[PDB]
Amino acid sequence: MSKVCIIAWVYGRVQGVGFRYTTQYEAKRLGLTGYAKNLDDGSVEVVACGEEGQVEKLMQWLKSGGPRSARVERVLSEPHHPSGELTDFRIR
Repeated sequence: MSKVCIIAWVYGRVQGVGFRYTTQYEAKRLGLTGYAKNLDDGSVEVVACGEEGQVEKLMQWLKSGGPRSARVERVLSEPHHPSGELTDFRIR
């Protein structure tokens, strides 16, 4: 037991601006997995495995709101324990 995946739901105007741009590059530095999907209510769901600390390095940008065009209204986080080990990071 080491791997600690987490699910982060981002509210406000996050979908459409292509928020999931640098997510790939950054993810490559950490070597984590997961995916960045979008809800049907205007929100964006981001998931990531590995050590919380390592994951948090790229999440700095999520909680920074890189694209000023976005309107990060709110964001909620929960524990994620998916079955098996994920291959690679991807998108919707």
